Amino acid sequence: TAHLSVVAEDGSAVSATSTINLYFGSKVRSPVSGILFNNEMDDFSSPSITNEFGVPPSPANFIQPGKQPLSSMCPTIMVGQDGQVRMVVGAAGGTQITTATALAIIYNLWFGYDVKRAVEEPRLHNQLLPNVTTVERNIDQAVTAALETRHHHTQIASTFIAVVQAIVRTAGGWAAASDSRKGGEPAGY
Amino acid sequence: DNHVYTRAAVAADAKQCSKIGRDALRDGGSAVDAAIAALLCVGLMNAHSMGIGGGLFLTIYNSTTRKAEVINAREVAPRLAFATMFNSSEQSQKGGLSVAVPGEIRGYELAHQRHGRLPWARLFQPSIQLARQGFPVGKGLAAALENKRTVIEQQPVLCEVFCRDRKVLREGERLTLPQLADTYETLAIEGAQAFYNGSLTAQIVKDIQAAGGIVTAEDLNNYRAELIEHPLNISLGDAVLYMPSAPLSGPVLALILNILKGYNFSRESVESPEQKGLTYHRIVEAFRFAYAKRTLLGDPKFVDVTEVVRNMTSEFFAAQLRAQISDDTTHPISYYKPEFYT
Ligand SMILES: N[C@@H](CCC(=O)N[C@@H](CS)C(=O)NCC(=O)O)C(=O)O
Ligand SMILES: *[C@@H]1O[C@H](CO)[C@@H](O)[C@H](O)[C@H]1NC(C)=O
Ligand SMILES: *[C@@H]1O[C@H](CO)[C@@H](O)[C@H](O)[C@H]1NC(C)=O
Ligand SMILES: *[C@@H]1O[C@H](CO)[C@@H](O)[C@H](O)[C@H]1NC(C)=O
Ligand SMILES: *[C@@H]1O[C@H](CO)[C@@H](O)[C@H](O)[C@H]1NC(C)=O
Ligand SMILES: *[C@@H]1O[C@H](CO)[C@@H](O)[C@H](O)[C@H]1NC(C)=O
Ligand SMILES: [Cl-]
Ligand SMILES: [Cl-]
Ligand code: NA
Repeated sequence: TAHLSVVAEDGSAVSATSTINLYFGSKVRSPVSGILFNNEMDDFSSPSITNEFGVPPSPANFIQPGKQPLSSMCPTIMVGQDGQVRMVVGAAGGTQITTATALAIIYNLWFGYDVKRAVEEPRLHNQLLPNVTTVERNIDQAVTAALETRHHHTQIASTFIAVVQAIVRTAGGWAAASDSRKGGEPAGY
Repeated sequence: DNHVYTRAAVAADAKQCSKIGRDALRDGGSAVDAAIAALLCVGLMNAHSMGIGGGLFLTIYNSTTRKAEVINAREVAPRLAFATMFNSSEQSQKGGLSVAVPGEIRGYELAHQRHGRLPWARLFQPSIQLARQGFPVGKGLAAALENKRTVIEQQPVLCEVFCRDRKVLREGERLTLPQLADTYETLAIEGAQAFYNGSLTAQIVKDIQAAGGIVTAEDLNNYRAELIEHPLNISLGDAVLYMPSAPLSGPVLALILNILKGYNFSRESVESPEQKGLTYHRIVEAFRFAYAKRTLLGDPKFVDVTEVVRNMTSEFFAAQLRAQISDDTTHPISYYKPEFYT
């Protein structure tokens, strides 16, 4: 998955998330066309396959011909009361996309971090099942402590949690950020 | 740079693609032309992540009309798919059977039809160049390539472009994608129809089926991107937040934020470790409540979710969940009432 955020000069905006699902999708590349085919069928629930210990399949997300599988993606545009775009944001990274998108919004809108900080700030994730709070490596360890004394079982993400691209309206114009976890860089004029 | 811009900005996960989006804006493209141009590039530089073999959603805000819309161009199960088609994760993750009908190009086409200012061919031009000339493998792709080194090195058709001397490319090494370059060129000149019902179609089907898949020409002919004129929204102070509904996770995001907005977080919420710890605990508990309800979501054309989604976007429902958040403890799974049926 990859997320992209765009604000044009007239103030129109696009938040776009796109995916072939797993790294290199199905692993089927066409020798003639070069197209790498998605494995999006894997986002459906299956009655046979048990993903997580003790976790039943979700019948609402079973395969039917013509049906679209559930997705964690959530490309988002926040618009001010005056009709001007305030934030263009989204994420890549499995079930962590939604929580990471939540985090970036929380970080900017409520904690008051600038867009770059909001993107670079450590993240955490819990999805109920499995029953564990995953924190990034450089998280404030007072947060870790506060979670563990409250009986959360935490564990450290071996890589990183999600990838966020974002744009925010400021006094100066549009502040933009690409996540250093993947190595993107913004551009504009 | 610091990345504050006076007039316009593009934030992508590869520098070269942000630049390609920016140039498109500079040449008179709308936000959509830029998005499409940048996406085409990302499909090359972050080939592991996305591209024309996959699917997408666009959330689009028009400043003239002051209306927001969503374009659903996510893959769909082929006409011959069925509930019990897979018996292992292996089967649903590798090979042609795991492939859903790609919606990417139809999605670009609908977005361009509605909002495009540049010619269709112009959106492909810099990516065609890039794919022929080549580019250094970036941080993200390099790490993906390493993560999948085994599977890639033993698949000749993947090694063809993703290896140097039979070993995955490393960061900094040059990747060229000459076949895709031709495919992109065909798309630029023949249009979207070349993929779905045109010169690429039979070969797409042949590649998928030869790998054990069941996508047919009919599947491609019938794919439609979808315009959603009324996306999900929530109110957040003086702002509205537009995001996609099911089958995407807008409803989950809405629930998380509606739960947390009742706490009135601000700068003070992270000022001392006492506040900061409580704040992050509350955040995780909101994740947990939101993910409990997620298990009832599915494609709304096949499953009735209108009630579930209504609950997930309701502030009162959120307040009911917020009140069950304990400040001093997390809870067992059953406490959040995850549901697997109705
Ligand atoms: N298909 C899933 C998303 C799949 C996904 O995000 N996969 C991973 C790779 S396993 C990814 O892009 N992770 C973030 C990254 O490392 O770029 C959805 O629509 O919810
Ligand atoms: C899995 O099992 C079902 C039921 O026996 C069968 O119809 C299907 O073809 C099998 N799928 C695979 C990929 O082996
Ligand atoms: C906004 O709406 C106008 C008029 O309805 C339409 O022609 C145009 O494509 C849209 N503009 C942008 C920048 O998307
Ligand atoms: C939010 O969505 C609902 C249904 O369309 C409606 O109350 C309203 O039109 C939307 N709000 C905005 C600001 O578009
Ligand atoms: C929606 O929420 C109400 C309580 O606020 C509950 O009684 C009802 O069962 C919910 N509907 C569904 C489909 O979960
Ligand atoms: C889940 O985790 C919490 C602490 O991490 C704990 O209260 C509970 O016993 C665990 N197990 C279940 C089944 O909820
Ligand atoms: Cl990304
Ligand atoms: Cl290629
Ligand atoms: Na930045």
